Amino acid sequence: KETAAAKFERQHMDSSTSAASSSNYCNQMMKSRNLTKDRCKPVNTFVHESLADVQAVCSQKNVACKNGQTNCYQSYSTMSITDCRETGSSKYPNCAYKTTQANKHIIVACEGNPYVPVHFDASV
DNA sequence: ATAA
Repeated sequence: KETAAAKFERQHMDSSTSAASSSNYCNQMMKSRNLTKDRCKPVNTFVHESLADVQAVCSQKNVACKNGQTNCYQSYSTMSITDCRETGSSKYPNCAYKTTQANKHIIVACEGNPYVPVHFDASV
């Protein structure tokens, strides 16, 4: 089956670049990662760090997830991230997204052994 | 509207 760990890597990691290239970064990346297969996923964030640097967050600041669950962690440092949100003019199948590149703390939720990010929760 |  697809593991939550691998699903986090496919939807939120993009190590190759240190930042979002074009305003169109999100329209290609969201389609190539398949987040527009059945519905356009309205918000999604891509982290531009090493798998090792993002994984490591699971051993840092324990904080509450946005929904009340105790298993979220935030990076001590700020990380390169591209937030992607679908615009008012987006209409499946041709999902349109707005690309924002920012450097800030990510908050991820973690599970398992190894204790890996499993969900992207917020940045701050 | 970002995890099952």
